[PDB]
Parts: sequence; structure tokens; C-alpha cells
Amino acid sequence: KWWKEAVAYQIYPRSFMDSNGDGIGDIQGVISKLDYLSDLGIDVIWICPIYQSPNDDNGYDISDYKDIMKDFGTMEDFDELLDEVHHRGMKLIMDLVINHTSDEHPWFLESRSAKENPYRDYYIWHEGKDGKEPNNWESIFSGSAWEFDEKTKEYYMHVFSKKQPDLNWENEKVRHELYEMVNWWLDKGIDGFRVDAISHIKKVAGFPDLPNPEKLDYVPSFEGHMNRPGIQEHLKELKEKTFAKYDIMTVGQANGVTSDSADEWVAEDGGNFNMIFQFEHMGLWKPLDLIELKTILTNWQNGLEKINGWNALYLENHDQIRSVNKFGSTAYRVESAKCLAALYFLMKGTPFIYQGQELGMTNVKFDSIDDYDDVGMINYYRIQREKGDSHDEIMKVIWETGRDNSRTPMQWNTEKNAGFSTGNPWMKVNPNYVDINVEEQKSDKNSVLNFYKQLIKIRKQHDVLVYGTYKLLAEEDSAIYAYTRTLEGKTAVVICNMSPNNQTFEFPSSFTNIEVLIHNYPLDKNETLEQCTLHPYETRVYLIS
Ligand SMILES: OC[C@H]1O[C@H](O[C@H]2[C@H](O)[C@@H](O)[C@@H](O)O[C@@H]2CO)[C@H](O)[C@@H](O)[C@@H]1O
Ligand SMILES: [Ca+2]
Ligand SMILES: [Ca+2]
Ligand SMILES: [Ca+2]
Repeated sequence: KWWKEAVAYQIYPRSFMDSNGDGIGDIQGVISKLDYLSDLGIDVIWICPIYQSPNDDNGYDISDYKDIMKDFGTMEDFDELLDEVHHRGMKLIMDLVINHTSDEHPWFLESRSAKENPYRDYYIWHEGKDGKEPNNWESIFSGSAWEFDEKTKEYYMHVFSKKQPDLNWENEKVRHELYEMVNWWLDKGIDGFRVDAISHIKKVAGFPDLPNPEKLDYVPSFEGHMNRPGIQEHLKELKEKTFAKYDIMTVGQANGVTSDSADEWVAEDGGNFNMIFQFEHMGLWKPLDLIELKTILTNWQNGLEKINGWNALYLENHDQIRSVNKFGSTAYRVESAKCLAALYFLMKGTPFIYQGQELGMTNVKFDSIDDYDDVGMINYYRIQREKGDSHDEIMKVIWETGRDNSRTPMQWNTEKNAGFSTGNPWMKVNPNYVDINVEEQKSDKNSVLNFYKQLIKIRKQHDVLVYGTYKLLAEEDSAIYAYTRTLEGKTAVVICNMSPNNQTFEFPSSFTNIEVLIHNYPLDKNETLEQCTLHPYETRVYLIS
């Protein structure tokens, strides 16, 4: 229940704060900015992976689960971080990455060393078919999901990068070692986990070929490994052997789960996580189809209410483009950032803020493929270039859909590199840091940052915004997203003009008192309550007694 009332902040440590001038974020960097997060009102910090890693996938390829990434510091730095976080009245959850390891993990080095060895079946090996790969599956990062090993003359599976071989969850020995490792971390007093790629751990037995109607070189392979029947057996054991033994929060990153199939994932009774990151609102690729967004988020509000589940609320993370671009408007950057904030943050659930979201940071446009880092898009670039796509065509996809958009340095001030580093950043800063930065926003009472500060405050001060029942209003309005939160004798009315235009809206009325809790435009003297005249991306929250 503390996790129900919490607001969480997600840190991408490579790009949060560089404390020693090599252009790479680090743990002492995070420590140096804990004042910022405490003052924001954050309750829980989720930090992306900080473990030993070759960084083929920036931390999500782990070669030692019990050692800190050299770039980021030492275990002593981590211990200091956890101690400082805890003394500041915050909690910290770690990123648990156990679908796959680095190919430089000692388990895999042994596993690949000989066709027969005690670690061979820790991973997923198969001989080829017809002088090619074992099947036609595509990696999520493009190319084959199988990599040939010359020494042992077999392929190993990698859903993600070539340097991320999948662990074999059908091997009890593997599961036992993972559970020991998880509990080792929990014994240090961390407060839980965000659980990476967790819907991918069950593969269809025998890894059969997928249908290939369009005759591709490789077939997108989600139907072979995403949320496959049999997965719940593993996740139930994971919970029983680890999570259930501690008072922690868990949020599972669970692609392929829908609002009607979330029962075994988050139900109060028997659910394997406290909440999940669901993907249904993150694949709406013009004018945003607002009513489709209403349908999806409302499905999840109503769906989880029915099974006493709990939503994880979010619009941004290290895998997505920036939300002003995705859901708002660059023509109304500040206003749409605040509108989006009220919209997602005040539904029923635990809200997550991704670093820079609270500033209204936006997408970046680098001209050179050398300026990007994301293994996914770098692969995409090579493959599509060879197939004949022009540089421009490809960069368009990268600019408009690439997750590197969310990985540019956190924008602290207007000094060199926006104060992220004294050195040359591993990823270039967005040039708009001259306009968009923490220092500027602290002093402006109408900044995006101070709007988030207010959202956190009113959610904390009014129980109806935590435990109140959600109901969608004005479903057919293609511009206005409005909804209520109701708890006993209190009703909050959240009104969001999700359009770049002025709009009229009838107040969806029976109250003894009304109060405006938050608003991103100045209130108009002569405006009547009943006839809202809302400015582009205007949001208001009313509290009704
Ligand atoms: O650790 C690999 C990869 O996993 C997570 O994101 C995945 C997600 O789990 C999948 O469902 C899939 O569709 O693609 C995502 C990657 O694009 C991590 O969040 C991600 O950073 C990481 O690379
Ligand atoms: Ca550094
Ligand atoms: Ca089995
Ligand atoms: Ca008005």
C-alpha cells in the first residue's frame, strides 16, 4: 500500500549526471542530485541497470549480477547511494534482467566452450536446419534470433542483441541460481524491482517456424516467445522463491498482456507482480487518435478495478520517444507537457516520471548514424540500407520512433552540456537545453517542473486522487479527455483539452463546494463554470464535495 501511494521516478544513469568528466553518467552523479528528487516529492527511485556490462545494450547485457558497472562506480558507491536515498525518505528499486545475460557472462563463456559442459543448457542451443538457422525467427533488434557458434557448431538464441543470449528457464539449475541472486540483492535492503522483458522467458517448445506470408528473411517472432502459455508456472515460482519473502514493490515489464488478460499478472489475489508496465497505449503510430487512447487507458482502469489490480501509470521511459512528441505538440510544448502530465498522472495507479519528462524535454534530430547508439536502430539502419532504403528514409524512422530520443543527457542548466558533464557526452545533448533546463524551471512558478511538483502534492494531499474510482466522461469528444475520480464524498474532475486548439466544453456536473486544485492557464475572470472555454492543451482539475 505504500507502493500504491508512491510516485516513482525512473533514472537512466548513463545520462543522468556525470560526476567525473568522462561524458558518462555515474552513481556519484545520481547522489549529487538527490536533493532535486527529494524536493520534487518523489517516493521511489527506479534506476536502470547498473551492473557489470559490456554495454552492447547499455546495461541490459549483464556479465556479473553482483558487481557494479565500471563506468558507474563501485559497490561502495552503490551502498552510499542506497544509504543516502533511504536517509532522505525515499526508496530504491533495481532493474532485474533475467531473460538473458551478456555473452561475456561466465555462465555463457562456459556454456559456449564445448558442446557438452555443465552450463550448456543454461542457454538455448540448437543445431541449424538446411545449412541455415534452426528456425525463421527475427530478433527484436532485427536480423536472426540465432547466432552461430563456430566452435560447437550450433546456434544460440537471442531475442534481443547478439551479445544477449537468452537464459533457459526450462532448466531448474538456472532458475535456482537466479533466485539466489535475486534474494542476495533483496537481503541488502533494496525496495524491490522493475522486472525486465519478463514476458519473454517462456519459449514455444521446439521453437517452431512462424508463418511467413510476406516472405521475409526473418519473421517478427513475438508469437514464439512473448507471454506464451506456460510462463505463469515460472513467474509463480519466481514470486514464491524471492519476492513474496520481502516487503517490496515489483513492477513487471510485460509486453503482450492486455487489460482482459492481466489477472495472473497483477490481481491482488495471486498476481505475480504488484503492477506491470503494459504496452497497449505505446504503439499508436498525425492527429493522435484521442478516442483510441481513451478506450485503451479506460480498459485498464476498469479492467484492473474488477480484479483488484493496480496500474502502473506512465507515458515515457528509456524505450520510447518523448511524450510531447508522441502524445502532445511541439507547437505547444510547455502547455501540452502539463496537459499530458495531469492526464496520465491522475488516473488510478502508481505514476512513474521518466527523467526529463518533468521538464517537457523533446525529441532530438542528429544527422549522422554515428551520433546514435541504440543497437536496435543501428541494426535497422544497416539492414534497410542494404535493402535499398535511403539515408533520409531511415533517419526519419529513427527520428520519429527511436528510443535514443529519450537517452540524451538530462538538462540541468545552460552551462556546457547542460551541466550534465564537463567532458564529451556519450550521447550529444539536445541543443534545446538553452531553453529547456532544470535551473530555469525551478525559478518559474509556471514551469513544467513546478507543475509536476504540484501534481505530486495534490495527489498526496487528497486521498481521492490515489484510491478514487475512475470514470470516463465525454467519450465521443475527439478533443477533450475528461474523467472523474470518486471516493466517498469527494469527486475530482480532470479535464484535459488534448488538442492544439481552443475548445468549448460543458462542465460535466450536485456539489456543496468546488475548488480548483491545479490549472496550467491563468483563470479567466468572466468565464462561467458551466461553459468551459479551454485554451490549446489547457488542463484543469476541480475538487467537488
Ligand atoms: O533487455 C532487453 C530489452 O528489454 C526491455 O525492452 C524490451 C521489451 O521487454 C520487449 O517486450 C520488446 O518488445 O522490446 C523492448 C526493447 O525494445 C528493456 O526495457 C530494453 O531497454 C532492453 O533493451
Ligand atoms: Ca562519469
Ligand atoms: Ca518446463
Ligand atoms: Ca477561457
